[PDB]
Amino acid sequence: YDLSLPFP
Amino acid sequence: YDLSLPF
Amino acid sequence: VDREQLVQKARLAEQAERYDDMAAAMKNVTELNEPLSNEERNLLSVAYKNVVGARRSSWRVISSIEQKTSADGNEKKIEMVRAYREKIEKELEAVCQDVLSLLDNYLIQYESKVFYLKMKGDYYRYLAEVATGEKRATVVESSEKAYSEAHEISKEHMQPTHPIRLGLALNYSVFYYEIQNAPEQACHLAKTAFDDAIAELDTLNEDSYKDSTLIMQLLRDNLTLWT
Amino acid sequence: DREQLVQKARLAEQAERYDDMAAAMKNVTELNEPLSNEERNLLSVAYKNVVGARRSSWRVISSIEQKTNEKKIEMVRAYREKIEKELEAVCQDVLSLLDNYLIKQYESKVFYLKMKGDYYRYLAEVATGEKRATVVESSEKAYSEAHEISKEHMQPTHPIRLGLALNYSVFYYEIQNAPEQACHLAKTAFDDAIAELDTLNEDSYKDSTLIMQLLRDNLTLWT
Repeated sequence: YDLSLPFP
Repeated sequence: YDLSLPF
Repeated sequence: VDREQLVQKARLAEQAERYDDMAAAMKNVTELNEPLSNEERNLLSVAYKNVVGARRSSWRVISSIEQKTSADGNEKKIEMVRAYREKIEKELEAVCQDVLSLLDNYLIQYESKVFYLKMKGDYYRYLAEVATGEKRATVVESSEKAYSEAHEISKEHMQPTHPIRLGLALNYSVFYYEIQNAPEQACHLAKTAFDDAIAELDTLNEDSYKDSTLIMQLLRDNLTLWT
Repeated sequence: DREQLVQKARLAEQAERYDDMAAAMKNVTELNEPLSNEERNLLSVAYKNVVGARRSSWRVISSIEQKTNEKKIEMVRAYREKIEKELEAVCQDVLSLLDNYLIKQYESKVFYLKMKGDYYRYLAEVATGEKRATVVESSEKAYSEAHEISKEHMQPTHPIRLGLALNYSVFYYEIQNAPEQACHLAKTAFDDAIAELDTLNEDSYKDSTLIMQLLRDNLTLWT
């Protein structure tokens, strides 16, 4: 986790 | 607020 | 009827930051009429403070957004904002009622009495933050009566450097500054407890020093901002 | 009306009450009218915080279960499962909104199919066995479909195409455990944006270079 886009 | 005991 | 399993459930809910489950577990533990231990006392207080704290933070944001758009002239929008504030208020009052009803009928050793009496004054103070009219006057009296009774027991059997006694004076001084709007009387409660404790600073064990001096730092931080 | 519902979502966001914000944007979505780019973000932000709060709780309880009696162990397993279906019900809620109302403009189709691949990926993080293999395929199909549409109709520097390639590469790495394919997808998306870096639109250029940095950070981490 925490590797994805932090916003839309 | 935020002046009271934090626990 | 497994009490220890409910306490361990509260410990799990705290690590998962699910304070709604944590509060329900500790409320179930309290309802067994068995005296709460020191750790279980903190578990209950941490859970319910986080539950009511989320509403206090939301209420301040909505109340700030409501009184700022009062001159906008949009009644369709101003009413929707005001209706939201009342919704958060109803949740806040219900959460406070659950703790106050639990304290008076299950909870409220002298250290536990001061701890529970301080909680009573704290949650009555949280009610006074949102209450208005005649309802605001009666929660201030119940908050003052709970703080003062805890202050009397703390002054007699507790040394001024006790973390519970120091934390009580912190919230008691905060109650007089933010609710009663009395900066001088608020400074008196914070300065007296700080002075009485710092005069006996050579009395703290190798485990309470971190806790006692932390609240003393918070007392001076409030005294600095109020002068 | 539709206006007062979006204002309630903006109110709930500032109050950090994302359950109300998601319920408000769900009502806006259920009006069957298309949503603007602002309403797309309000819906995505609301449900990301709702499912994110369940992901963060699930990771804590699951890690405790791996460490932890036969009575303290089942309670942890029963609590991990309770948080699990809460997470899965949130994912079931968005995917139903995407398939019934939002997925049918090419910029909106990749934004919604990326959401479909994201929430199917969040289901794969907690599922095992054939249940995991099923939601993995559904996440791969949604990502791959939005991948091809974003190529044909969008610029390589568009933040929606860049953000999709970021999560798509994360999908190959975190879910499929294929670092070669995860790096190749992120490097290709980074190279395509560099070759067409002149296409950086003046408004959404700080959002594009942000995701381009994130692709490099994951690329450096995975090599």
